[PDB]
Amino acid sequence: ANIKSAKKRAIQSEKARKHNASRRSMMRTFIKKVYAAIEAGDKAAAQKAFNEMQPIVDRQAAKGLIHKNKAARHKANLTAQINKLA
Amino acid sequence: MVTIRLARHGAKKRPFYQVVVADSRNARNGRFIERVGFFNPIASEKEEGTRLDLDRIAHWVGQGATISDRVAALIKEVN
Amino acid sequence: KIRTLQGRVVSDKMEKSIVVAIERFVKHPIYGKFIKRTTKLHVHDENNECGIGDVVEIRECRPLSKTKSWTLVRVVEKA
Amino acid sequence: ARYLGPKLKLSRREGTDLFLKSGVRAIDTKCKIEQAPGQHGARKPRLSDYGVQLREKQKVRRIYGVLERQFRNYYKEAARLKGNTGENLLALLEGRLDNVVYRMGFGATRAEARQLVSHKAIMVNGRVVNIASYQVSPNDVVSIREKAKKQSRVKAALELAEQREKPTWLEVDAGKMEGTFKRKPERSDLSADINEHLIVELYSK
RNA sequence: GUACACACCGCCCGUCACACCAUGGGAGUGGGUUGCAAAAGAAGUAGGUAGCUUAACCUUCGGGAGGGCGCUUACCACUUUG
RNA sequence: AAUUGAAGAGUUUGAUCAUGGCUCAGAUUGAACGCUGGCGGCAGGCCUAACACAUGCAAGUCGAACGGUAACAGGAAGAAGCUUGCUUCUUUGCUGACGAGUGGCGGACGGGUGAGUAAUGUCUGGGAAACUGCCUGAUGGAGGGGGAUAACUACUGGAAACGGUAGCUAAUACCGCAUAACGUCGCAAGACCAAAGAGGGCUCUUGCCAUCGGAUGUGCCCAGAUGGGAUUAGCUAGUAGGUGGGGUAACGGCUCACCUAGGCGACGAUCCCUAGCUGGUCUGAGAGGAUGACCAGCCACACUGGAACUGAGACACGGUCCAGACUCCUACGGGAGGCAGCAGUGGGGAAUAUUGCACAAUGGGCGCAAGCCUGAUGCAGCCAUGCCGCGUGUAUGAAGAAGCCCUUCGGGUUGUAAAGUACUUUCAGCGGGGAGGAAGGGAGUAAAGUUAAUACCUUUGCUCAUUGACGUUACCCGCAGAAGAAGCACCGGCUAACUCCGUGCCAGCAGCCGCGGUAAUACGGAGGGUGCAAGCGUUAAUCGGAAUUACUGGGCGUAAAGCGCACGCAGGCGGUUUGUUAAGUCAGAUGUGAAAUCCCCGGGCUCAACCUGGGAACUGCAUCUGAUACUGGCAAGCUUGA
Ligand SMILES: [K+]
Ligand SMILES: [K+]
Ligand SMILES: [K+]
Ligand SMILES: [K+]
Ligand SMILES: [K+]
Ligand SMILES: [K+]
Ligand SMILES: [K+]
Ligand SMILES: [K+]
Ligand SMILES: [K+]
Ligand SMILES: [K+]
Ligand SMILES: [K+]
Ligand SMILES: [K+]
Ligand SMILES: [Mg+2]
Ligand SMILES: [Mg+2]
Ligand SMILES: [Mg+2]
Ligand SMILES: [Mg+2]
Ligand SMILES: [Mg+2]
Ligand SMILES: [Mg+2]
Ligand SMILES: [Mg+2]
Ligand SMILES: [Mg+2]
Ligand SMILES: [Mg+2]
Ligand SMILES: [Mg+2]
Ligand SMILES: [Mg+2]
Ligand SMILES: [Mg+2]
Ligand SMILES: [Mg+2]
Ligand SMILES: [Mg+2]
Ligand SMILES: [Mg+2]
Ligand SMILES: [Mg+2]
Ligand SMILES: [Mg+2]
Ligand SMILES: [Mg+2]
Ligand SMILES: [Mg+2]
Ligand SMILES: [Mg+2]
Ligand SMILES: [Mg+2]
Ligand SMILES: [Mg+2]
Ligand SMILES: [Mg+2]
Ligand SMILES: [Mg+2]
Ligand SMILES: [Mg+2]
Repeated sequence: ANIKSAKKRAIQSEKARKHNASRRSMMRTFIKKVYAAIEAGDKAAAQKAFNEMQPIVDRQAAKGLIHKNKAARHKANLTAQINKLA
Repeated sequence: MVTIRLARHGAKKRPFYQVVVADSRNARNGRFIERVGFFNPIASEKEEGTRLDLDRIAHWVGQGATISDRVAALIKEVN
Repeated sequence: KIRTLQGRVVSDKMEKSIVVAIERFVKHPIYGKFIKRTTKLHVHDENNECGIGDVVEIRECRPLSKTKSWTLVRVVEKA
Repeated sequence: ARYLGPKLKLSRREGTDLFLKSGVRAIDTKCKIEQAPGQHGARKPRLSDYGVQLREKQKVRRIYGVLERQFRNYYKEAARLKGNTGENLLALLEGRLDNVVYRMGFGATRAEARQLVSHKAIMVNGRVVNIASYQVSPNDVVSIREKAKKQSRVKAALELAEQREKPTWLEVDAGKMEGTFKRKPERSDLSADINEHLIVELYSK
């Protein structure tokens, strides 16, 4: 980078990348647990996983890691599938 | 944001300004939303140097449009 | 009202989808003769009611597929 | 940007006096007006329709001392202006400050009037105008500068103007050396010798 | 009647020969572009997890959760072959 | 008021009329070249190599987020040569500030280019399933904690670029927890989600979080329109549709699994070639034709190919990663770079400018502000590249002078032309005056508002200094003197303008027809003339003339042209009456049709070019409301066509 602000921006974007990826990975891990429980066919396990996931997706949306619509989609999709599992 | 500012037209050494409402990002003489008046800095005596549509300007200020320093001074001198 | 088009069904082979031919009478730009022009639209038919040769009314809607942004309103005439 | 050559040759080619001299003496005494200029001038060749049209346009240009580009622009303006194009064209040429100064009698010739205008001796509505092509509106007042009032040429020109027929559309006061352009001259006011239709046709060629 | 008009001692056709010019074919030859069938797999992103490692949370204080790195798979640019 | 609009000619023949091609007169240009060249105003200026690029500059800013203190500029304190009261020398972020660093915001704008793209583009008109920093309206919140880390310090690896290890530290950096509803998920019950402080003197200002609005920007969908080629006719398996899952801000084959076999195409699919699109521009009486430089809108691209990350926004010109070709540095291990920003260089080319000045104005980023940054922009330089204006004198002047050219030697012509005489001084030159572009901002000053407060802050008047790159400004005035200022093409016909001499089918000219072989208005020179004029010619290029692709507006017995004949699908077209419909059509209204441009009426630069106010126009598209003759649809007929 030729310009000073660009050099600083590259450092900050890399720091942001690492921070975001960690949170993004964690959120996906919790979402995967819900889907695994649905695949297992245990509604109670699915609901427990869902309850752990819900605060994470909501908070990450608030942090701006994801959009609120995406958080809403995850909750809506999972709720429907868990209800079908019943 | 939306702003009211002077687009510089006219000829060299004889500036004539159109008062326009524009997205601030756009070039000075580029895309604008609406023309609300004009300012002629070198207007002759017996000729109207400044004309402004205050109702349209007020409407835009109500919608959150900012005003450039020069346009604000022009509004003051008009009223 | 709601903007609608009326056309003849030309294909009903697709499941829940029909191809409708809309005829427009247009004056030729140079020659000035009024010429029939055809526009074919893929239309959604939920109940697979329509059949080839039927006259139907269709309305524009959100995209339902790659080629479908129109839905059946009514079957005006059966084949 | 001005013709600086011999004046009488132009009149000889046209075959009519273009008033390119003061008129203190007859043109016939000064030159052989009848004969065209040059070695073969005595011979009178037959003139084509194009030739007739060209000669009429050149005559009008030579009278007012306008070059082709400016004259073409006058034609275009006259055609754009409402009414008779040919009449409009003559009106534009008459409206020139140069012509008005000569017609008011401040200048002996249009060329003399030109020098007066160019040399900032002329005021229009109390402002100095040094542009020969400047168009004088009705009710405009054209006056010599106070400094230039003392010039001998201007006094001589006024005397010559008395000998000439007085323009109806111009009101001029001698001694005061001011004049008013009352109205744009009518076609009737101008000479019937000029055939403006030939010029209009020529520019449609 | 005529395709003649310094007017039938008119006009005018084609092969052949010579020169020159554009162009078709031509064993093929060399480039450009491109189809198809495959090969390939940098970086990145996503999925998975031999191993390694870990500030913030939890903890019975051992650890756990989660994360990172590494590895692996998918996609794909270069490139390669017919 | 927005109009006013339309020319032909030459050339086939012994001659004619017709047909028909070719050629010319016009207008225009980002032009180039040749000859020539005074000034000014305004505008324009790599059309080729999207070739390669030396050097400088084109993006920062904020100390009112933070730890700080590398500077410097003080202060204080303490020591000092001891100005004996300053000076010197230290210490102290102590302060004005402020390097480097963290953090915020900007860097997605502004600027360039037209390579790609024949549609994931553009234009016009509709539309639904969206998001949207800064700005703005409303209603609330803003509690209480934690773990880090850069800078820094020590050490350490590299030639360099760039690092590594350990220790320490802050925040409006980061993460829990509490709070949780006009928010999200849910049929509901329920469940779940945030925040940040800082500054001025308890108060004020500003910032932070949530939700809902507005505004702006952006994504997406549909219809019509938008080059050429059929000696390209078939094309397509995520293909076309469905179901479900995933994905997106959002609808969607967007993706995937499964199911069905579709979908597109002679109303030209597919393939090939070419091309950024538009407002407009040039031409034209118009209808058309041609074009898309400058200016403005949209799109695309940023060494080439590819990829994501950060972010409200990018798959990012002066960011990141990878690969490649190039250039470069190297200690040979490894590094670095991207002017289609501005200026400039080399190269290519018929051809296209200065490595300028200033942020004074307008506008943009950051900032409470002051201000800082801004090759945007304003200006200046260069160039007759164009447009426009102006000058290069002007009256008098027969001697009709010389000299030239022609001549029947009488003369004629150059030519009032020149001299001579009398005047004028624009512009150029020299000198002296002198606007406007400046708004604001900064100090004070008063009042009001605010508040515990005549504080601070804000607002509004008031007062005082002050801000112009252009710039030796525009403009004005004075001075001296005709002084300092004319060329280019053409003269056989078309086509305005004629002779002499030289040359003798040569040398040469030439747009066409043609000219030149000894009396050439056609070559070359001269005299004279014609047309233009600071230009004039030539070449290239577009439209015109060309009614010569003919919609307006042509033809086909013999000039080019009726298929050898016929049947017939698609298509085009169709007798007469009534009713109905209202699609075409017609009328009105509404929305839209960016601004600029063009046109009309005005205004401003001494005029003009140029600039500018308002209108008209934008012939279109959509919708709504009407009319119903004609055409179409539908229904019922009728008899004349069949
Ligand atoms: K910064
Ligand atoms: K050959
Ligand atoms: K002809
Ligand atoms: K392009
Ligand atoms: K697809
Ligand atoms: K689907
Ligand atoms: K066009
Ligand atoms: K590219
Ligand atoms: K941002
Ligand atoms: K500035
Ligand atoms: K026709
Ligand atoms: K009818
Ligand atoms: Mg001129
Ligand atoms: Mg060959
Ligand atoms: Mg790989
Ligand atoms: Mg600093
Ligand atoms: Mg924060
Ligand atoms: Mg909470
Ligand atoms: Mg191209
Ligand atoms: Mg025509
Ligand atoms: Mg993001
Ligand atoms: Mg950038
Ligand atoms: Mg660059
Ligand atoms: Mg450059
Ligand atoms: Mg060269
Ligand atoms: Mg700088
Ligand atoms: Mg002639
Ligand atoms: Mg001879
Ligand atoms: Mg031409
Ligand atoms: Mg034509
Ligand atoms: Mg014909
Ligand atoms: Mg024959
Ligand atoms: Mg024939
Ligand atoms: Mg026949
Ligand atoms: Mg209708
Ligand atoms: Mg417009
Ligand atoms: Mg009927």
